Amino acid sequence: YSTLRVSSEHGVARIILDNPPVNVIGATMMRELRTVLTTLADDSSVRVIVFSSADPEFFLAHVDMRIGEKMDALQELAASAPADVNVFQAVGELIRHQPQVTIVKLAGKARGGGAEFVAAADMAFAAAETAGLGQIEALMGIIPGGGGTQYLRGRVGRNRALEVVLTADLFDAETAASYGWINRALPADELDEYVDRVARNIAALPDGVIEAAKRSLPADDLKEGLLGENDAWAATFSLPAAQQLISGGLKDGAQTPAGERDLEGLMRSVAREGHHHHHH
Amino acid sequence: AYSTLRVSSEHGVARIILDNPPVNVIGATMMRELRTVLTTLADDSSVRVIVFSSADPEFFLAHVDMRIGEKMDALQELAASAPADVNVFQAVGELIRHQPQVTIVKLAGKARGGGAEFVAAADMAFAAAETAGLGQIEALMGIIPGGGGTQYLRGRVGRNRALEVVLTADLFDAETAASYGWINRALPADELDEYVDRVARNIAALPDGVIEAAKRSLPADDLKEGLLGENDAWAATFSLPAAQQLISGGLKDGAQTPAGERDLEGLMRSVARE
Amino acid sequence: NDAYSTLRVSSEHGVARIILDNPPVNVIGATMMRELRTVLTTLADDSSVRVIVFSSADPEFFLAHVDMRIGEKMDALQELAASAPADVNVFQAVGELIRHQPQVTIVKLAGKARGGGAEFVAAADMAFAAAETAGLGQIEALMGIIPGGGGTQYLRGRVGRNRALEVVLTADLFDAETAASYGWINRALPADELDEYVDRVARNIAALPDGVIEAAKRSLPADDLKEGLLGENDAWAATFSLPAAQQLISGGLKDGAQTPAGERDLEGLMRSVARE
Repeated sequence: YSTLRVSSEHGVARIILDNPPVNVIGATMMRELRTVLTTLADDSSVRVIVFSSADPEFFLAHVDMRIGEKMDALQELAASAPADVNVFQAVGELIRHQPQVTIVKLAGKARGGGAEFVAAADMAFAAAETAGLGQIEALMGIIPGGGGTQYLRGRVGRNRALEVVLTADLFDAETAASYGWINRALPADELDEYVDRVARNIAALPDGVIEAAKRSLPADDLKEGLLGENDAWAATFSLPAAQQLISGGLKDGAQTPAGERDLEGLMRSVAREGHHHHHH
Repeated sequence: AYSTLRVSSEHGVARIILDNPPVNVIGATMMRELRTVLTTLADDSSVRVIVFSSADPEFFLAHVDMRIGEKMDALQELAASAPADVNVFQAVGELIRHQPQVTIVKLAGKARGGGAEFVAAADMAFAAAETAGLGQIEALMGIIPGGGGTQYLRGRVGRNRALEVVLTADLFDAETAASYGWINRALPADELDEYVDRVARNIAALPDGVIEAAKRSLPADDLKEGLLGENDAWAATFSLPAAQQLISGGLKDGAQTPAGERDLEGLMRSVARE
Repeated sequence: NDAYSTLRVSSEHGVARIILDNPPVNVIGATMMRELRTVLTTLADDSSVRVIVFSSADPEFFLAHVDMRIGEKMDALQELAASAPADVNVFQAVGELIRHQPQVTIVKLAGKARGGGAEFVAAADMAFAAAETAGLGQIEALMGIIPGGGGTQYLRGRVGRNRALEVVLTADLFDAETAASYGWINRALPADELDEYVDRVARNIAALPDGVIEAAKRSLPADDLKEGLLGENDAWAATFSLPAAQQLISGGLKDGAQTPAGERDLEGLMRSVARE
C-alpha cells in the first residue's frame, strides 16, 4: 500500500498511516483503507485494530483539497459507497461497522475528514500535550460532509457540535476528552504503552466476548442524520465561496507542513484576503 | 428603544444586553420585548450571531418575576400568542432555540430558574469561572422548571444529573456546569469577554450559507412530548398550596432584591422552615 | 435491626437509609436480591418516605459483584427469575427495580463496586463517590462474559457507546474522577466530605414541598431500555453458557475470589486465572 502499512500479530492489527507530506486523505488512501479494512473484517485471526500515524505532526490532515480535480477516481469510490451514505461518509461508516474493536492513537493534529476518522473509531486516546482535533470545513465555506456533524452530535451533543463546527477551532486533547469527542487524554510519553496495553488486553479476552459486547452495544442509528448532513453539505458547493477558498488555501500553502500547522489561521487570512475573478 | 434590553450590532454580531433593575427578573415586559427583538433580528441579513449579556453586575437573569401573576392580562396575551404545544414560559427558551442566527450567552453572574433555562436554550454558553452561577430554584418555590429547563437539562446533562440539578436546587458553579455539559465552557472572568468576542467575530465572518448548512445538519432537538409532559407536571405543582405560600413568603423576606437574590437558595429554604 | 440477612433499613424525617452488609466482601447473592426486592417494594408504597440512600457497612466494598456460586442453588434463583418483570432477566431486575422506584434514590459510593455492583450504582437516580477511595469496574469480560444486569445499557445511556465499549472491554477499575468525567456517576467528592454531602442532599430533597419529587420524576421519566436489555440478555446468556466462562469463574473462586484479599485487585486475579 502506498499510503499506509499494516501488520498483525497476537490478534492485533496495526494500521500506520503514512502519506507524505502531511497525511492528507486522498482518493488513493480512501481506496486502500477500504481494501485493508474489508480484508481484515474477514480475518478471524484479528480481534483489535489500532490506527496510528507515521507523520510526526499530523494524524490525518484533512481530505485532499485537489480531490475534485480527478472526478473519475472519486466516481469509482462513490460507486462502491453503501446506500444512503456519500463517498466521504463511507470512510467513517466503514470504521463504525468494523467487526474488530477499533482504537485510534492520536498524537498529532487531525482536521476535517481526519477528525471524522478519529471520532468514528470505537475508542480514541490522545496525547495531552500534542494532539489536536478540529472541523476545518466551515473555514473552507462548507460543513463536514463525512459524518462529522453526526458523530459530534452523538458524542458531544448538539450545543457543543455547533460550537466545534462553527468556531472551527483546533481543540486540544483535554477539551476534546471533557466534551466526549474522544475517550481520554493521556500524557504524550505514556500514550504508546497505554494503547498497546488496552489493545493487547482486549485481544486477550476469551473467544466471543468482543462479539457479544458489540452485539449488546450496536452502532448508532445515523441513517437520517447522515442524509441530512449530505444534503446540507452538497448545498454549500452550490455557492461560490467553497472553490474560491479551497483554491486560495492551496495557493497560500495548505497541504504543506507550515501551512497545516495553523490551518485555521491560514484559512481565515485567505477569507480576509478574498481573492476572486474579475471578468468585466 | 426597549425598556428591559439594549440592542446594537456591528460586523455581523448583534449584542442584546439584558437590563431590568433591580435584579434582572424576566417579567412580562421583557418577554414581549424579546419576542419583538428576536423576531426582527431573525430576518436581518446583516446579523449572523447574537450575543446575550447582562448589564447587572451580579445577575444575568434572576428568574421569572415572582409578581408576574399580579398582572395577569399582559401574561395572558403572551400565552394566547405562544406557539402550539408550548406554554408561555417555555416560549422564551423555544424562541431562542429556533433562532436562525447562532445564539451565544456570555454568563458572568448568577442565573436561576427561567434565567438558567434561557442560558441553556442558546446554541452556546460561555461562563466566568470565578463569578458565574446556574441553578434551578423552582423546587424551592414548590414547583419544577416550567420553561423547558427539565428537557434542556435532560438533553444536555442526562436524566441523572438533570434530577440532581432540579431536586437539589443548588447553585452550580461554572466549572461544574461545564463538566456536566449544562454550558459549553468555563473561562477565567478576565478572558471571557475576549473569548466570546473572538468566537462571535469568527462565526460572523464565515461565508454565506455556512451557518444555515450547519443548523440544517444539526436541527433543534425534538422536545414536543417532553415539553408537554413538563407543562402538565408544572401545572399540577403550581396548583397545590405550597407554591403561592412560598412565592409570597419569599417576596416578604426579600426575594427580588439584590440582598435576597445573593443566596436565594438559603432564603427559600428558610421561608419553608418558618 | 435483624429484619434481614444482608441489609439494615432505617427511616426518619422522609429519608430511608439502606445499609448493604453481607460479609466478607458484600457479594450480591440470591438472598440480597430477594431482600432488596422486598424492601424497595415496601418503601414504594410508603408515602412517608421521599428519599432512599444506599451505602455500605463494608469499608472496602460497596457491592463486590454477583455471587459466583449463585448457579449452584438453582431453586432460589428460579423463584427470583419466575417473578422478574417481563422482558427483564433476573439480574437486570435489580437495576430495573431501582430505576423505577418512586422515591429519589441516591448511592453513596466510598469503596469498590464491580459487575452487578457497578450496575446497581449506575441505576440509582444519583451517585456520589469518594475521590480517593471509590472504584467502578465491569469485571464481566475477564470472566468470559458481558454485563448481564443492565450495565451495558446503563453505560450506553450515561457515558455513550464509545466509552461503554471501553469500560466493558478493558474491564479496568475506574477511579471516581474518571467515572464522574465520563458521566457514569454524578460527582466525585473528597472522601472526608462525602458523608455530610450526601446527608445534606438527602435532607434537602426530603424537605421539598408535597408533589415536587413526583412532578420531577413525571417530567423526567425513566429511559426506555426495553430493546437494549433484551439484546444484552441474549449476548450475556450465550457467552455465560460456554465452558470457557465456567472455567474462569471456577478458577477465580479457587484463587481467592470473594475474599477480601482476592477482591482488592480482582482484575489482576482474573487475568492470572486466564493466563493459568
